[PDB]
Amino acid sequence: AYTNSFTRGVYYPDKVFRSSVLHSTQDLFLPFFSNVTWFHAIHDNPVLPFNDGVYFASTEKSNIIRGWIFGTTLDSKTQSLLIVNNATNVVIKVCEFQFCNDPFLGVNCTFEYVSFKNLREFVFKNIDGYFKIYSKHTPINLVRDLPQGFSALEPLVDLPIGINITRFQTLLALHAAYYVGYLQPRTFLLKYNENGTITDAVDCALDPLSETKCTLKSFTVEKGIYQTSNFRVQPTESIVRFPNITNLCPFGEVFNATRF
Amino acid sequence: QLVQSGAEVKKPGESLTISCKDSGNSFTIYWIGWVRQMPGKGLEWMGMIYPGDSGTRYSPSFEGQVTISADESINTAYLQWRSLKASDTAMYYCVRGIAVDWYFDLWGRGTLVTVSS
Amino acid sequence: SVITPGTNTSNQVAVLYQDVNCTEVNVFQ
Amino acid sequence: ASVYAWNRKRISNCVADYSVLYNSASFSTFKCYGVSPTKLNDLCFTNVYADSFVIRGDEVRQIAPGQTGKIADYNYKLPDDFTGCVIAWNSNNLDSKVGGNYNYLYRLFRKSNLKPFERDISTEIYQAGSTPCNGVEGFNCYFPLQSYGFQPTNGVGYQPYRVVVLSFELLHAPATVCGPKKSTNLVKNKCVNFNFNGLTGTGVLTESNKKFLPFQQFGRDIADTTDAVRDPQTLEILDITPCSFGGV
Amino acid sequence: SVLTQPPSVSGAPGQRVTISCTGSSSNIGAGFDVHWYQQLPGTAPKLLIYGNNNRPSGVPDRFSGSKSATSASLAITGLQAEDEADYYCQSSDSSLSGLYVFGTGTNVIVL
Ligand SMILES: *[C@@H]1O[C@H](CO)[C@@H](O[C@@H]2O[C@H](CO)[C@@H](O)[C@H](O)[C@H]2NC(C)=O)[C@H](O)[C@H]1NC(C)=O
Repeated sequence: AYTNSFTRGVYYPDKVFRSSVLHSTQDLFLPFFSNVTWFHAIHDNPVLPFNDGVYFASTEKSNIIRGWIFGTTLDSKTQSLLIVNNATNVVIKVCEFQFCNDPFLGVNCTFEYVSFKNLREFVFKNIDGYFKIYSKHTPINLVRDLPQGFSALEPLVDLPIGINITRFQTLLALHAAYYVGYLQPRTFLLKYNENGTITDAVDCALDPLSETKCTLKSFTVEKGIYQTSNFRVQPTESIVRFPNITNLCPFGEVFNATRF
Repeated sequence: QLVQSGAEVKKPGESLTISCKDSGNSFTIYWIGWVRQMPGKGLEWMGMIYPGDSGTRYSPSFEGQVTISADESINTAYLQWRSLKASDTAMYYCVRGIAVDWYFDLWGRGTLVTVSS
Repeated sequence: SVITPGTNTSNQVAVLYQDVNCTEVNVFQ
Repeated sequence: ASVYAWNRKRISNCVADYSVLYNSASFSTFKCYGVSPTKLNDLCFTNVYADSFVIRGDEVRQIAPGQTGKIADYNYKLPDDFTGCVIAWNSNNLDSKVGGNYNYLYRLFRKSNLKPFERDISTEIYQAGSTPCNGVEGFNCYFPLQSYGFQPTNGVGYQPYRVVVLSFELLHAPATVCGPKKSTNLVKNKCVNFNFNGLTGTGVLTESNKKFLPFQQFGRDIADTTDAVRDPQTLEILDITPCSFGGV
Repeated sequence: SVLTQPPSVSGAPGQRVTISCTGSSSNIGAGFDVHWYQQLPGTAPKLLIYGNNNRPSGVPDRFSGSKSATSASLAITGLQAEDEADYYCQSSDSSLSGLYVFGTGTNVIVL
């Protein structure tokens, strides 16, 4: 099934402190009111393309989900990022594991590191060899679907791995639904409150009203008529025209030559 | 075939110089160098020089203690001592060295130096 | 251009395309 | 390592002295882009990348931003906005050998250009013809990796050269590779000139009620200037107030 | 970072004898060859094998050797009475500190 993304998928973009400021920046974010895939867990682990980053989400009641695998081929031919949290232990591995034919959990290595009522959200991205993972766990009271509201995403870990990830997979426990959304380069205007926490943001390209809000750099637009942008028709095809000649220029006649 | 000087005896605290000469016409192609052997035990590397561009490489255990130079005209390598000690009596071999593979090929008969007080 | 009443009243807006015969792109010419 | 499979070394969590490296006269080419070499002793960076390989002596000019040729175009391309240093010195008497040394290889054939800071160890046979190569050497199917063949007796244009490239990330982040400069006890409520992790300024450091997040380091005002800092040794927050001034 | 080497061994004329030279991952690892040298009593020494597979001129064919990852070994087939000498195994190191490192040394006794 499909679902409304609402206003989820917002994270702090940098490490600089700001307060009570409307700051505009372009960054890979989850476009507002987009479509996310609704996966079931009854009686389902396909291969999904990575595109330009992935927003991940889960709501948990029995800790079925325990690990993540990312890579390109996932057959011990290339390095694949593998993350497992077991009880109170966290393991990150970049070794070339020989995955089983159908990986599941019951109920040449260059890097190893060792450290519904609840909704936990993640954002996964790769920027200049930096693997950035953002996460937040929150208590909710809603079983039908995602609760409406806004919650900021804070960073915990950054890993300088450098893997070109195009496919991934989660780890389901087989004898807790989850959501997958895709990021895009959208400009955002974030409202930093007095305590440095982003409490509101607007999708700058969602609709003309948001365009006006971006132009005026405010959350309230007074009565009137405003100019916000310019419409221009884009070209459809390319036409290249050259004379119809076939004779070859005698460059070798001069570039060889016994004596100059 | 590389020629050298004889065996000498000197007092401690003076300066001793030994010389090793190569009769070949391929001096500035390969490396030259020195090696010592203390009586009763195995040998250890001392120093190595490329006369093509005066490159000098030393060993950490023999840094500053000794000095080695070479000349591309007389085609000879000199080894000179700062201050002879009682425990530096050994047998000294001038050695020709090859690159990359890092093995020695052929050496001269060497020289014997004795210091007593 | 965006014609809008104040957000204190409603979020409904209208869009005006300046000086273009809008054949290429509830419309009032 | 070979030029087509150059290794990458990580440098973090230590104090580095670039003076001992700069003063050495062994290096023949030493070009720093974006930073003056003599001032590296004061700045503190967040991470250092080291890259090492060996190339032809005459063609050492090609390792530079915005260059075109053979190795730069197909084997090792530098980013156009490079901010780092490049060191290259003669290594004829260490890597060359009489009769030919074939331990080093360089790529020649590829279908497309190479993106900056990408290393490829692909060994697939080039297909210069319509017929499939089927992994068999022959017509329009050549081995893409051949050796330089260094010898000690060739001219200056063929001696091997050793190249090491140092790259820094200038992004604002918690710094861990600082230069050898001793710290000084801090003084509050007085006009002083401060230097925190390489960023310099003047003003008065005062106590603050600002609640930074644990991962949150610097604060900026509208004019992009600094407003509050966190002491690297003691996890406190200090507000910066400019010294009093005014027309007379 | 000296290479390990057993002190000495014994053997009989007309039978094969074997010696070994063992090290670590820093010296013999990363694909570094091991060469061998002689020590005639009171005589200028001479090479035995360079590159661990090749062999020079002027040496009898009864010598052979090969390396197994961390260790290396050599074999003599049909030792004679003139084999009374000292043998050295030499390798290199990762850094320029250990360009030339030798072992302690080994000796053989006939009969
Ligand atoms: C000068 O002569 C050389 C041959 O000695 C030419 O190089 C050949 O050019 C043809 C056409 O491009 C290629 O198919 C051959 O493979 C080239 N051979 C070599 C040796 O590279 C060269 O093109 C001539 N002058 C010019 C125009 O540069």
